[PDB]
Amino acid sequence: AVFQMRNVD
Amino acid sequence: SNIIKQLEQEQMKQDVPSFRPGDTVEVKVWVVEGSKKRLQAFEGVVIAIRNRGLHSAFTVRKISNGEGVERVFQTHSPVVDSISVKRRGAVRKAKLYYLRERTGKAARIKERLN
Amino acid sequence: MIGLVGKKVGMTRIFTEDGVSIPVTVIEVEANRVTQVKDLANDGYRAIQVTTGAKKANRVTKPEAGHFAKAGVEAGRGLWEFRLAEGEEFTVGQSISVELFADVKKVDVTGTSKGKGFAGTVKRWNFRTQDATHGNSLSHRVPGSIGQNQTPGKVFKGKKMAGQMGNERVTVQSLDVVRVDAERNLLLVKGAVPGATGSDLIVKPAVKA
Amino acid sequence: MIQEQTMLNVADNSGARRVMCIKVLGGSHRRYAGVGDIIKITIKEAIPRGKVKKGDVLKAVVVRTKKGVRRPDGSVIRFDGNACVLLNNNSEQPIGTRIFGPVTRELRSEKFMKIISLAPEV
Amino acid sequence: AVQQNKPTRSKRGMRRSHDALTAVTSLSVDKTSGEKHLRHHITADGYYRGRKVIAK
Amino acid sequence: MRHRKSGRQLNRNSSHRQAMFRNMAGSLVRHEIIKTTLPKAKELRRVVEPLITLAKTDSVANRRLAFARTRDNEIVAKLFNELGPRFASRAGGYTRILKCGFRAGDNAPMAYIELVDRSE
RNA sequence: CGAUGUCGGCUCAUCACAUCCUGGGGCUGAAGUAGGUCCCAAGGGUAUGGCUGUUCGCCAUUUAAAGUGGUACGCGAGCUGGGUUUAGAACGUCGUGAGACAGUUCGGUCCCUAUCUGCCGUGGGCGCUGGAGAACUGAGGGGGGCUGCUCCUAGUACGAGAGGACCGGAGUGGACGCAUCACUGGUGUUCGGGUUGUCAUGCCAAUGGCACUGCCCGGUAGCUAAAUGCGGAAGAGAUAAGUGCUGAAAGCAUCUAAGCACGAAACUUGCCCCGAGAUGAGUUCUCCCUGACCCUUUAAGGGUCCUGAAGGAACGUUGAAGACGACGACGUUGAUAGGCCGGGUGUGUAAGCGCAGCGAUGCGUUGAGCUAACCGGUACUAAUGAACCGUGAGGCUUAACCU
RNA sequence: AAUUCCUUGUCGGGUAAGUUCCGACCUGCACGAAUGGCGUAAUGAUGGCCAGGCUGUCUCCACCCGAGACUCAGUGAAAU
RNA sequence: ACACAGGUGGUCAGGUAGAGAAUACCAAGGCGCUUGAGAGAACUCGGGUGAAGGAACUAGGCAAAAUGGUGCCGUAACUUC
RNA sequence: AGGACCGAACCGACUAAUGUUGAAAAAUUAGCGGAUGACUUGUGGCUGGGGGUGAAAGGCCAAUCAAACCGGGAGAUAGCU
Ligand SMILES: CC[C@H]1OC(=O)[C@H](C)[C@@H](O[C@H]2C[C@@](C)(OC)[C@@H](O)[C@H](C)O2)[C@H](C)[C@@H](O[C@@H]2O[C@H](C)C[C@H](N(C)C)[C@H]2O)[C@](C)(O)C[C@@H](C)C(=O)[C@H](C)[C@@H](O)[C@]1(C)O
Repeated sequence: AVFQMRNVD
Repeated sequence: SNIIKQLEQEQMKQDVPSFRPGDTVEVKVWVVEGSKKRLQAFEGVVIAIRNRGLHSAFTVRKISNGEGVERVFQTHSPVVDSISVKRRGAVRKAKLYYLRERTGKAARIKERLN
Repeated sequence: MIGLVGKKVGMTRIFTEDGVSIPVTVIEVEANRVTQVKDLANDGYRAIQVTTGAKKANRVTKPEAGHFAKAGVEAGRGLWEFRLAEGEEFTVGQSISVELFADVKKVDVTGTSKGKGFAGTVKRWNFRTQDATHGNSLSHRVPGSIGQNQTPGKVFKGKKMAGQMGNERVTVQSLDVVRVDAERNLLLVKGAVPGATGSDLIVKPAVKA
Repeated sequence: MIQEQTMLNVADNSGARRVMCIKVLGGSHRRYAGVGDIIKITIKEAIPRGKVKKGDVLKAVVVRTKKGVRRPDGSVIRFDGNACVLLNNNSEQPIGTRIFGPVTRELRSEKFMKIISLAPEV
Repeated sequence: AVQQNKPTRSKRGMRRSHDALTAVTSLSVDKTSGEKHLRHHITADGYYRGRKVIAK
Repeated sequence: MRHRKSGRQLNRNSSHRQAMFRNMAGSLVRHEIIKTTLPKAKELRRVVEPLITLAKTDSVANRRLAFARTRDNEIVAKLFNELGPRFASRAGGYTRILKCGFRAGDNAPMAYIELVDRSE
């Protein structure tokens, strides 16, 4: 599945 | 067990008339008025009998001045006095909670007449 | 003064002339007998050991049966100790009765609480349940947080948590007494008392004023 | 068993019709109230010629509860619906000249004597 | 929810210490046939407390 | 926490308990002896025996009250007409438990159950 | 930066005192009531809502008061995803433009079965120096510690009036904790009845299956609060701030330097629970065991035969005890469980028959039938006689006794 | 104001109390007429607000019915 | 990648109730789904009911609850009628 | 008569729970939208990688798309770990 998303802290 | 039941039966009164649920039944009630202990009447159709030996008690609804007023009474309590049956009657199902919603003409009960 | 062993029979009520209904719990109390008198000499402190009831003659162990034999009397179902009031001086084998409760006025009723078994934090410490909805998942009656972070970094000792409930010694204080029927060995203490029906009890005079 | 945000029928000819228990007076972190405990209430509805108008807020005493009032014998006097008399906010005493319905015996407490003086039942 | 390190075989064995089985050692001779059988259990031949039952 | 409760859920819904015991009770009657798991047999003892107590006295109504249970005319026919009188004066103890080792299929506690007489 | 999840809310807290309330005082521009300010004191307690994602804040109304902070601005291997903080889009503004804006708006997957430490519980093993059954002593540790209102004193002290106590006593609530089912109620898919559609029992009649327990109306035991009993203390010990007595240094003065007396919800006890693995393993009571020969490195040595006791365990029936263990009770000289008999309780007029009616239905039989988990009795059944574990007098040294 | 920084603009309505909502004022940081302005019946798994009914969403959880968790037997992993 | 709660076009259309191929119970016919036996703790999942209050919960009436059929009476602002 | 209404098949996937090393590399359950049409679907062709197609999300083009996959230049380069 791994997915994606992002890490905008 | 037996020690309990023997203790309970001794306090029980032996002068309680039988009555079918749904019958109109006056319930005299002794009460303090801040001084004098005047008795007061409380007539009303029974809706829920609950026999539990010495712990036995019965609800008595009374539709007065608008909204009705239910009042439970212990069978063996000192506070209660005479329990005369002012009106013979009969209904199926000993419980009568459904009458709580019913009002006016819906509150009718036919006489047992036997 | 000294307490006496009792036995719960079942909660009832005693009607009064004023019409007030006061709940009571029936507690049979067969007369106690002093199997042995503890003292500062041989035992290092003054006290009395007592027993009541009728244990089966076959099931009693010999090591116990000889301990009852020293008293010269048939074995009870169990054994219980009571501290002396210092001014008291009881002979061994004396048949202490329920009549002593005629003047006690108020008494504590020691007993073992009902076994609730293993239980969650909610049943045991009355913790409120979390949200039943609003996106909630796998969390309702759960304790949730139980600590801080790196500081301590350990759960505190004595922390309120889910576990065994009931089945332990307890004593409600200053219960009122009503009737003292020596003829039936009755002890009608006011209100509810700890313990399952038929369970052993230990009634003592209240320390409270 | 009155609590916060609870609608109540008016128990007297104060001209109010429907009310609501915004707050429960008498002690910290208090929840339930009833029997005869004081509760400040907003007036959500009133008849046009009544002494009170809509949106008014004042203390009022409960007179009836669905839960009913308990008695030492174990008997309880349940009622079909909740009701309350509108006491003056400044110094008790009912505003209405007539309290409808059977007030309970527990009201017997000096200050409530004016209320129980009316309504012949109980 | 997972080990940070690998446990010693000793630590595993201490965990295995309670896993040991215990023989019931409750066998009893039949009153009649005399064959051994578990207490409060009928014999494979169907005898029980010396009376004949089952017979299968 | 149970406390003074009786009977056992036996990992089954009550609708199934109203049927499986209903059939097994007849199965115990048809052969006067059956093999079953012990806890289930202890449940069965409270099932079959009352039917026998109902069978102690013949009447038109009791045949139908028996008919409401077991749902087999062949079983109730054995009732009253045969099983009824045979116990006679005896009160209770209509059947007995006899454990017979553990089942090979999953170490299940097997236990035979049977009538006091057995005459077939 | 070969990853330390980032505001708030929910839940759960713990510590500090620069103390919000309660307590003890000083001073007052402190009459009293009620305040100002400062010292001592962390035992306990220390709001619900409306708006906003908000902490905060304002407002409405309580309260004896609605403390200030630390704890990764506590707490996402506990929860929430509204905020912020991706990928869609639009408005305002900026740029020729793609785009951008701690500008705004709508929408947007929150993973992990506990190895160790820690904690809440519950056992196995061993030791405590012969073994075993109970009663324990309490070193130590935890829990509990809140407070209004009203009355008496007293409409007295005080004060012009108005108002209105200090000390002490009595009663009754709010919040919290524990226990309980007797009442008042809830649950009660294992109890009874009503009724819908359909199937089945050959059919009339009567029942059962299924449809969320078909939909319900009730309702035993049990559990449980919303229901009802109790709990905070009093007392004592030593103190903090404080009030002093005597009294010099310093002819006086001074609570202190010698000495002496008072003094708080804090401290030590009292109150409740755990508790001798308290290895510093303690006491007391009671019970059981009083046989014959070799070997070896000759001793707290290794074995054989004869013996197997108290008691325990295992098994079975089990329990208002229980996740599993454990714990309580019962096991044929016997009520442990089931059944059974009687009773109670719930359901409220069974089935069948007869009568009345064209009929659906009603009446009589009849408060009848059916009754789970209740209560009192009953050995009908199931708990078999045994065997198993555990032994055969229990170290050395010293002292006190055996009159 | 899907646009307003100041800002929770001010006033009025709704509520016991309304940084949201409705109406209006215009002091429009930085609306505007086919990069369309304004209005609009009907339509909408659209945004915001109010109310009736309804309710365990909550005050506060309580009990019961099933599936796991637990024990026994058979087979037998995982990240690390 | 599996003896996998997924995906796969057309044709055949019983009885009763019902508007119906909805849905419930059944015929013909096919199945009880390849681990079970127990115990009746928390906690979790799928459900039932709950006294008093009825949105006081919450970012938000989220989720549950509730409304539900046919015949008839009757039905506003507004409108492109 | 209708890109008309309610509502199955069929198609679509708005909310919420469960699931998150699942039964399933996006499902199930309880509700939902469309359902005579700009409908859905069977069968067989057409558009081939800076190209295709797109009621436009830079989505999709065999579970991968701000430039598919396979082989080759290629042991590309890397001042970096
Ligand atoms: C289905 C199972 C998946 O889990 C999730 O969906 C949860 C819900 C994600 O959080 C989702 C949702 C969210 C909001 O986290 C909750 C977001 O922050 C991240 C980026 O993705 C996880 C756990 C993320 O980790 C997060 O990575 C962050 C960069 C740091 C964070 N850590 C420091 C604490 C860590 O938890 C991240 C990146 O997906 C993990 C990597 C390794 C994966 O891609 C793995 C293969 C995932 O497919 C998964 C774990 O199998």
